[PDB]
Amino acid sequence: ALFTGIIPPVSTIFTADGQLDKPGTAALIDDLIKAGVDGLFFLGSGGEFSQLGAEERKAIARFAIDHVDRRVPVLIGTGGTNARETIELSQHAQQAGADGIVVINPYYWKVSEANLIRYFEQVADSVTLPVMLYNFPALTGQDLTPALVKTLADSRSNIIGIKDTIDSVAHLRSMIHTVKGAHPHFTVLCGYDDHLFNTLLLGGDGAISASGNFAPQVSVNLLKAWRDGDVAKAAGYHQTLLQIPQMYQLDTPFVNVIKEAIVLCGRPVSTHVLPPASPLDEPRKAQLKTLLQQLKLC
Amino acid sequence: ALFTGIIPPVSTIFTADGQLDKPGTAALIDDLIKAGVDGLFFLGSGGEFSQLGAEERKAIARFAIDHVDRRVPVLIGTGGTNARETIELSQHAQQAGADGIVVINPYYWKVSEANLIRYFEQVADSVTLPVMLYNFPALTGQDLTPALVKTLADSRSNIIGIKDTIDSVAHLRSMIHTVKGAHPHFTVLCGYDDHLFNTLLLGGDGAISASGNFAPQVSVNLLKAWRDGDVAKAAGYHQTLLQIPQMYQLDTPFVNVIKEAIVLCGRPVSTHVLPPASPLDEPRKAQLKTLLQQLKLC
Amino acid sequence: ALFTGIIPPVSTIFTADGQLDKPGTAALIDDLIKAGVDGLFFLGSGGEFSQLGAEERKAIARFAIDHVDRRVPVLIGTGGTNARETIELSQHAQQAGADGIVVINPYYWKVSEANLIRYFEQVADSVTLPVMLYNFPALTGQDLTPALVKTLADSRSNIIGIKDTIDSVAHLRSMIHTVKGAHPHFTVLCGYDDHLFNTLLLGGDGAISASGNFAPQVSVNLLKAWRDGDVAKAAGYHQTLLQIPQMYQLDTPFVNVIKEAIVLCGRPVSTHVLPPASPLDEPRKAQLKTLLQQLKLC
Amino acid sequence: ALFTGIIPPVSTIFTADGQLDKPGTAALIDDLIKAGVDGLFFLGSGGEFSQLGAEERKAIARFAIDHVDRRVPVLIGTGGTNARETIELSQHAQQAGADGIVVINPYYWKVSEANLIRYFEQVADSVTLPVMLYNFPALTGQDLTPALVKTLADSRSNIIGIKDTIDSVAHLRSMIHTVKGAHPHFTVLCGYDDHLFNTLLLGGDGAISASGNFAPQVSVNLLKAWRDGDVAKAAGYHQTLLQIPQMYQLDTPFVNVIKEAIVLCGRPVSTHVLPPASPLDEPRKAQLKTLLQQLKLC
Repeated sequence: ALFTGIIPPVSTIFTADGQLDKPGTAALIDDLIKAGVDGLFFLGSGGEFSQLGAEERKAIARFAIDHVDRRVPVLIGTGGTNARETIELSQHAQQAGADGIVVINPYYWKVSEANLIRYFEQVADSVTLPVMLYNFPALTGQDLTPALVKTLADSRSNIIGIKDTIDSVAHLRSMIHTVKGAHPHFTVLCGYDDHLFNTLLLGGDGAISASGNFAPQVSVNLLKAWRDGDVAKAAGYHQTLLQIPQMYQLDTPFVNVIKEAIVLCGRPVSTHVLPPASPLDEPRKAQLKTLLQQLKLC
Repeated sequence: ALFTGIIPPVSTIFTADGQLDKPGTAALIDDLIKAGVDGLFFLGSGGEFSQLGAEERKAIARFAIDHVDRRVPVLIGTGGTNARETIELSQHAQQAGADGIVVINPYYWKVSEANLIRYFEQVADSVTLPVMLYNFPALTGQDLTPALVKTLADSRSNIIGIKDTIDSVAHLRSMIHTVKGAHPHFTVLCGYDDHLFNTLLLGGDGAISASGNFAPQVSVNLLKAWRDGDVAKAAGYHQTLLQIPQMYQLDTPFVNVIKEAIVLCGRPVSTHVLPPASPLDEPRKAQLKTLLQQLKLC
Repeated sequence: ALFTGIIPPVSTIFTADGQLDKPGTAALIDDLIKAGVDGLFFLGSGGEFSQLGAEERKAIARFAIDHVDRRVPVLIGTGGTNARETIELSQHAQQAGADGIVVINPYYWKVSEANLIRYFEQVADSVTLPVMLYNFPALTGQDLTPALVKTLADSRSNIIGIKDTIDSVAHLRSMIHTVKGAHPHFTVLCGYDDHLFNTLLLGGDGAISASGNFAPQVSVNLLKAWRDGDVAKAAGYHQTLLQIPQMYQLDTPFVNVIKEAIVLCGRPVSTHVLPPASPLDEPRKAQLKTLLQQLKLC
Repeated sequence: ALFTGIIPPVSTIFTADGQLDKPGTAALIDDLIKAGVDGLFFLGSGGEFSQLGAEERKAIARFAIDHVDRRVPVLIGTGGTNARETIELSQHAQQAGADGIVVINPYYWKVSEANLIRYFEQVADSVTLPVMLYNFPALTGQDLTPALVKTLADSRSNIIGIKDTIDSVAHLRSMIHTVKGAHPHFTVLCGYDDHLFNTLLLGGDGAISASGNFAPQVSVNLLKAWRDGDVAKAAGYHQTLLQIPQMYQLDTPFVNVIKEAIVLCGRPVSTHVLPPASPLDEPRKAQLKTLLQQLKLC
């Protein structure tokens, strides 16, 4: 089973003119590795993959992979709407030394099933890396159903997991039963902080979630506690993760909220975000603060 | 805080010709009281309130109240689309000795907000009983938003709780913060089994959920365990409740599934259901069995 | 082909104390028959069927049928959530002398396909009257798909039409091709005023729509014009019907709006409506007026 | 009033190796200009804008503008998910000699209203060209509401119109009343073929729709007929446009369908499409054929 445990969708730190902030992004990466995370996921939703051009994503992936220097497994998110671009980026990910790619379904056209299976097969056939599907229906307008994920895992041996980004116990549970029942080492990670504990208890594999950026100790210690069999301690950490997603309500996109939380939790990085995200206002920054304080995270 | 803890939406046992089965529905009630539940909810969704005429619901409520004989608090579900009928049934609930009513938003027309607030105020003003709101958007097509529930609790002192029926941690959490933050003794119960533990850990009040019919020990012991501070034991029970809602996938309406589960778990009652529900087929009955067995419930 | 042409969903006139207003409802009926409509539909959505108890609907149907006295075909809307009640009401419609029933899909539980087909078959088998399906997905949360309507017409020879209530050319066109291609004399009526002309031009059969209450001349003359081959004149009337549905935005439910429009267009009836509908306020009454005036309808 | 009448979203012809087909795309353009259209819209949805990288869209826009050589007004679709890319592409559109841009709302993140207004203002401020909004909620997951389109037209003098892509008379009518009532020369075009006639009769301005590629005579003649006051002739053409959108059901994306229809209607171009669209199969190609034949278009 590949890419299990706590794997944060790392934020891409930018300068004020919108270029990659190498020192900042590097410090972030080093904090998270130091925190004990089980991998790193660059150019996810929170990574602002969809506000970036192709060449920029290449640059960011290459840098990110380099700085990690194989200390933990790296995942590059290579998806989008342009299928050829997905292949290009996916192969580049491979050449640049990534351990795997994370591919979302195309999100402008909601593609026929035949075409969706065709698309995921083509991108899977373009690399020899393990490939993680990415479901996020709230944003895509098209759900990767458990049945269809099972069709994809049945078709290609390199389709070996999924980040399931949905506030739904039923989708997580059904994903686990349908897909892991057919493919026991196929990996199921939830996309939201408040579903980690549940995902574990359902027979799933972990979380890729935003709180990994500014508070990875909480998810890392939950996982460690669960693995040591100490469920009580694990549910205690869970109690914090249940509360954390209130902050994501402060803006849309909440990519700015995450960065501001990194700062407030002790890592001073530029919080610049790419449009059409925008700087979080001081009132809401302050409201974010009281929240992090309330939960004993700063 | 009224109507906290484990309060099952009790199944209405029917004869083959569709009349109330007094011996069966009585035995069911007695099992649940014996199991240690904290109240009983008749004529909920699972109670088949919406396949029943007015006079039948009256008869069922009266019988149900009488059999309970004040051993636990009783809630009568009195809602529907016909507002006058809701008042009638709500007052009758009162005369018949109910401890409270449970009122869903009208579910054919999606009511303007002005009318929805007006409707709930008029029903609340028709009784001196405590009143529970009932959110179930999947079926109603209109969500009782935390903000709006807070407007209702602000308006009427007898609107003192909610059964929130949705597979969503965000709605439960937002419901607790918005409404309980403004009204600390306002009751928040979840409508699904897999959300009980989470509901508790979020500062909510319990569950009204189907598994209370055929497996109330699980929810009752979870609650007891959590109240005694033993979180580990409580999460263990939670592990079973995470799995239970698979069975509700076997039919729609799954009212039949619940009854069949009552039987399989040791209480031999007629499983007749009112159309347009229908008898569960033997294959799926058998699939329900293996599931209950897998989970150590029969 | 049964129930073609202009068939209004007639408003049920109530007194200020909420009783059937026999003089008013009778005058309304007589105006419409005099306007040249092709039938009458009582206890539709606009008829307030879902705010009424069973016995009241019987009383209203019986009265309505009796007053019409076979001058035009009468349709009784007998649907709801309670299947047994649907049969009861449907048979009563028959005994009372109705020419057909109009049956919507159950709208609380969104019923499995197997159960939905089973339900419509059972109701169709309970009478010898022609049966009109009623699709209104915005309110039901479950669409009667063309394919499924074709399965129902294929199963029962007395399922002979549909009122399709949806703002969509695609659903209307798809309904016509799938169902009428298989069953040429199967009737397709649209539920909205602005789709009548289109429904005709697509090879459909007419309209059941609210404007038939207060402005049936417009739809009746459109139909007449189209039947005489004078498309220009028919599109002229269409121009008015395109504008009319603005008024339905004034309240929800807009059953009040329709009644107020009946008055303003020259028929002085009580505009009382059953909760949770409410009296339209004077401002909006006035806005309704300017609208009817600007369109040359009062 | 800018960009009124029939303005096709032109297909981008690609070679078999996926490069811009200059001869084919040029012949297409010349057929449409010859057909009497009122403008041309490159890199729309049908233009495959979202399967293309930035540099390719520039190349296509430049070529398209140059070939048109000011014979009709040209619109370049410059939108997407990357805001900076939208500005870049928008300015380039300007330098390259475009008469206007067409900008859709960002369609991955569904952006807060504040950020959406901010985004459209920023892209509008990056050019001096007239700017056409593009609503397509089925694909975007976020509707450009009439109210909001009115807030945008109120804010920026160069936001002067909209292509409204939705199967809904209400949205079109509400768009016209809200926005044109405030801004009489603000242009409202519908995105679907079957809504053109209605859009005209509602006081709107025309259509940008796929049938303009392979059958522009129909829309052009409808417009001409309506403008000459001959409504009958105009509704006749409308009858064909009502039927045409059946073909778009043959695939998703239906970009392939449109190209195949161009061929079948007499213009032999490469029908290659960019993934994740794929070649239409022969059966469906043949079904497309019978359809075009049925309607007297080949």
